[PDB]
Amino acid sequence: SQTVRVDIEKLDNLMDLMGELVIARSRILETLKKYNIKELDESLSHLSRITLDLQNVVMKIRMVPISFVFNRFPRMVRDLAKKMNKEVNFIMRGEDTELDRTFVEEIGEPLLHLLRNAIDHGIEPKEERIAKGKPPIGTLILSARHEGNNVVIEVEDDGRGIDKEKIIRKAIEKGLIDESKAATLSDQEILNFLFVPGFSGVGMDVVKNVVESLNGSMGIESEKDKGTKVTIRLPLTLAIICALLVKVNNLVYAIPIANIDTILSISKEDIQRVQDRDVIVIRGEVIPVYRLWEVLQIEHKEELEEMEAVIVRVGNRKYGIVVDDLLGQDDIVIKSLGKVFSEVKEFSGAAILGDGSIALIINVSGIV
Amino acid sequence: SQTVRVDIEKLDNLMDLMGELVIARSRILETLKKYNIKELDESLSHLSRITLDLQNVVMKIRMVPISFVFNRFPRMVRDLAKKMNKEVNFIMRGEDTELDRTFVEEIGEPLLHLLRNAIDHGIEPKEERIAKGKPPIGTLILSARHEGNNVVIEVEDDGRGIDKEKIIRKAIEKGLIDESKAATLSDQEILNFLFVPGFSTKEKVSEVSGRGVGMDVVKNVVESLNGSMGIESEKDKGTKVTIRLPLTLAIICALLVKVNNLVYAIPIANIDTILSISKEDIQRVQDRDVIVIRGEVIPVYRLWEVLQIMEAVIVRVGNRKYGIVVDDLLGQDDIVIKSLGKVFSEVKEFSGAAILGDGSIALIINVSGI
Ligand SMILES: [Hg+2]
Ligand SMILES: [Hg+2]
Repeated sequence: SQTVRVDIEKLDNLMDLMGELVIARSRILETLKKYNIKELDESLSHLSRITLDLQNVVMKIRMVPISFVFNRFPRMVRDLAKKMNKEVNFIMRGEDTELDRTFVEEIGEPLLHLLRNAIDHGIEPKEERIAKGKPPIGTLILSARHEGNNVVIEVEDDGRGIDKEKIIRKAIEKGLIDESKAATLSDQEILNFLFVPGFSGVGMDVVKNVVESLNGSMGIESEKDKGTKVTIRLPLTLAIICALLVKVNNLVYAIPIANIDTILSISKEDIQRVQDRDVIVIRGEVIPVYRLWEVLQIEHKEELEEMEAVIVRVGNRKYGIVVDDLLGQDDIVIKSLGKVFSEVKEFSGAAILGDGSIALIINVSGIV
Repeated sequence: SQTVRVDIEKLDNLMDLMGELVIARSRILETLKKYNIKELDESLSHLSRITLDLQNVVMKIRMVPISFVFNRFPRMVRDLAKKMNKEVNFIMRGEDTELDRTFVEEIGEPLLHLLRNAIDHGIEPKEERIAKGKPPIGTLILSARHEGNNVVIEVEDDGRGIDKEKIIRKAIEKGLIDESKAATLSDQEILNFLFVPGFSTKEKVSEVSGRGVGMDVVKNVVESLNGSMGIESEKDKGTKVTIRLPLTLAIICALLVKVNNLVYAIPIANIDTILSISKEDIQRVQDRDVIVIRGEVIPVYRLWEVLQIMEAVIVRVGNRKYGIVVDDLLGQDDIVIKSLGKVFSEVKEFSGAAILGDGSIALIINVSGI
């Protein structure tokens, strides 16, 4: 039995292609469910059979059980526990959950930081433990599982929580928070502060950096004196999302339909500048407009008296993206270029359109 | 980001699956065209683009530069030039041309034969060259390139080439032709007498050491890879032998037949008719077994007898029209031919094998080899 040296790029093409295939299949299947010709069904079923089996084989080439990374943790946790004179009940779940070989080497250290973090500022000393009337032995859980097109990983504990007020008063000092906008902030955007470089040595920002370079996402959930639950979501296979194709200076960009609110057709008189940015008011609501070409360091090419503004949506605050044209909707395959786009504020990645072409994905959050 | 070592067992599934996808695409398109469907043209065009792109990257992976086999030739040619007391100007081109890994191991020996052949009986001794007014030093070119889903390897001469009249003369003595009559067939047609086993030397395939390999054997190897061989020569000008090798999958329609519970495939291209028959219809004349169809006495062979342990698959090879007896037919099927090399090379009965939808191996029968 032999093996062959295969370039990592080739395995990436296979991945993209498979994702493309998933979409092609699905579409041809949907555009002809009405016809009820037995000969046709049997051909469709064959296509799907081969398509599904093809995806399987690519997965086998790329997948690996998360055991690889998980296995070394109990001992490390056992030892981190000794140094900090505190006993902990460590529990791992779904160690057999499979993920991309690429992830094993990289997710290892970020996961350790979360476990260590839990053992320091999570689980409290036996003194506090008893004062709050919580069990003497603390609980630390590392979970792994599949959900949709994501390899989900969570680290849970019954520590001291986070105390959101600690973050508010601490954030009011340096930059961002004023004070009256803090009392109007969502509960997740305070736990999100935890990622800003100036807070809380390694931090917590560096962990999210890694998970993002892998095209994954990180989340925090905590309750004062109850515990903390940090979630990491990793792509299982490539991500397929519906997007709005937009044209600017003849180039095509994609805006995730998920973030889109409604599309306007604003004019020049319709714009009014207030200090640093331009804005439009819609039903008494102030929405800051941004010309995509100004954001991408590009040039003007005939200012159309009637412009089109894709009004986007961030958690609680919304904006507007003025573009040249609106090509239409499209199901697209997001490429594994995490390392590449994680450094760019303007884009969140590159996608593969049905066309067969590549379009950058406008990163709405990075344009505020 | 370097590389990753993948099991060939998985990479082989990709080869088989990609075959099925192509076939699965044509199947669906055909059935669509039958019942007349039109709205599915864009999504279908995408599928085909993807299908095509998948095939390429899947092939590309197994590929490697021909420079793997080419690089060892200069020294070998320099050495073969020494033994024959003759200097040669050897030139290689397109060493960077890629082809399937399978071919590297197999194409090596066949190409050495052509090089040696050229250096030996092709380029004349220096005295002769100055007498014919050709540059004293002989030239030999070994080149490769891509010419539309094929790797074209060429070995070219400056030598004496070969005289068509000298071969016709021998083709006369032993069977092949008339004193002149049939000889009026195109120059290319008359060069293939070099691909006949009995030509040039003696026959044992094991007997290479002490006599030679034989031009016919080179053709067989390149064909077992599903390639094609061609020759071109001009008296006292030179010789150019071309070898073509497929860059993609070869899909042919074949008749699946069963013998002793094993499945064999007979290329539909040959079969002219299929009819059910019984033991009593097989009349044994000389040593041969035959059947009578509308009064035509037709030669017949029991497949389990040709190999080693009823339906009559009448085929047509050139002039020959004979039948192949089997236990039962398992209908038609589009199959993908797989590369092996020195495997089915010596076996005349087979021209290779194909993989079936269910994952079972199906030996493809060589009609002309019976
Ligand atoms: Hg869509
Ligand atoms: Hg067929």
